[PDB]
Amino acid sequence: SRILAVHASPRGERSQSRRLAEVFLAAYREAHPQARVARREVGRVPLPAVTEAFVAAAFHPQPEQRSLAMQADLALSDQLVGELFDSDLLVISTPMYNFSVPSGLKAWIDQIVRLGVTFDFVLDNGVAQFRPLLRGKRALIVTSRGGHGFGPGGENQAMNHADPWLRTALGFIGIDEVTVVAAEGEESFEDSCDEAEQRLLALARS
Amino acid sequence: SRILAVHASPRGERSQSRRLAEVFLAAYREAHPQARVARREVGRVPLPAVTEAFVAAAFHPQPEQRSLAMQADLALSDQLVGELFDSDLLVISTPMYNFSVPSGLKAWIDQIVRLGVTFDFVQFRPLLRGKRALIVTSRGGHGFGPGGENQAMNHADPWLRTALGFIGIDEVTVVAAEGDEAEQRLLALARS
Ligand SMILES: Cc1cc2nc3c(=O)[nH]c(=O)nc-3n(C[C@H](O)[C@H](O)[C@H](O)COP(=O)(O)O)c2cc1C
Ligand SMILES: Cc1cc2nc3c(=O)[nH]c(=O)nc-3n(C[C@H](O)[C@H](O)[C@H](O)COP(=O)(O)O)c2cc1C
Ligand SMILES: CN(C)c1ccc(/N=N/c2ccccc2C(=O)O)cc1
Ligand SMILES: CN(C)c1ccc(/N=N/c2ccccc2C(=O)O)cc1
Repeated sequence: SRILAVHASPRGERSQSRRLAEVFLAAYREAHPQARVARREVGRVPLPAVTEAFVAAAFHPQPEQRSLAMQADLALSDQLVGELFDSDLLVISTPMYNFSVPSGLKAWIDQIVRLGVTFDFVLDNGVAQFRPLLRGKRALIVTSRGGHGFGPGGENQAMNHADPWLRTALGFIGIDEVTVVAAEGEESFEDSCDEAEQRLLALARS
Repeated sequence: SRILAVHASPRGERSQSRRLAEVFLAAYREAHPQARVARREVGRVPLPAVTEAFVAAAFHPQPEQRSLAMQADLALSDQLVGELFDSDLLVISTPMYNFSVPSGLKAWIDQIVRLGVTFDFVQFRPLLRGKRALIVTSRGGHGFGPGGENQAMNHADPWLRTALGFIGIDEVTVVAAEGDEAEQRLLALARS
């Protein structure tokens, strides 16, 4: 299984979501030395937001008629989508920032949801029926939160617009086998982190 | 009232959410001739994402000791927060991008939720009071609103409610254009 690891925390050595994901990646590497791991940084590195030029190009009615300028507008996106297509397992590490994800990860999503590439649609009696184009891929979301109760059955579950939103977006392009490993209370914390780590080691084994 | 208008669409003239929000602002200006409007562009212009440097400064345990470099990391944030403090009514226009908001608006939120400034902790508590918000959003599809078929997929304006609520803005109205009803709804709102 070829892996694409997308890291979304701006923090490096101190990122818990990054560290936990790397725990999973190393463990996996251990069991599968031939396996390819690609890393895509969207936290410590800026990722362009969708511009009007991007929209005009990505939804151009006749795509092969895009100008060289237009293609250039889509070049990063093409690269980012290519990484996804080349992967069987997508691993996203992300903090919860203000009840969602860091803006860099939102930008990454916005680049890789592409008409005619990762999703499609068809016009049925006026309204669009959409169709995902990604097949045979899985996703693991490793997330870290400062507070508690954002998981299932949690007191604050309805406030969680981070990993549940990621599920929705990923599912839209065809990735609906998604596992979320969460550590809470990074400010019981060493416990939550230790549990996430054991969970990730088990997931890596299999 | 003093109004802060935050525009999140990357599109200019073609932006339906921008257009609708400006219909409201012009109408509101007519019912209140000495109103002041401040516009903050977060769609057509890049907003820096939160960096590790931002985190270290913003959550500094002794903020009065911040170095000049740290204050520089928070300079834009202070400006954005100031615009919010100086406003009575916040108007946010935004598209739904992949079941959330454009990344620029996420970045705006990440700049203006600030420890000791728009929220504090002892239990977190909001520090913004006396403000209202109007969210003008447009979507390509249908059924993302209340009682809607796809309401559970909507992490755009419902998420905005959560984040705004955290800092104290809990009087929020959403006007959505899916698929001239929105326009008329907004004209009526501007009259009150
Ligand atoms: C800008 C910012 C926003 C945050 N928002 C939340 C939040 O909404 N809910 C929460 O539980 N923790 C929040 N936190 C705390 C982080 O979720 C927590 O520190 C997390 O572990 C950061 O991920 P990282 O360790 O990979 O950098 C926030 C932290 C920052 C810097
Ligand atoms: C990158 C991108 C993502 C979009 N995602 C969604 C979506 O998830 N759901 C939806 O109903 N429409 C979606 N749309 C359609 C837009 O929501 C629609 O065109 C909207 O009116 C854009 O706002 P604006 O006119 O102010 O630019 C998307 C459009 C773009 C360009
Ligand atoms: C358990 N409840 C109700 C919570 C707990 C934590 C929370 N946000 N945390 C944060 C929010 C913004 C910035 C930094 C943090 C941070 O470092 O924690 C929101 C709601
Ligand atoms: C009927 N349901 C649930 C829907 C309707 C529309 C929809 N996404 N639209 C989009 C999604 C991503 C990118 C661009 C569009 C766009 O231009 O519309 C998703 C789900």
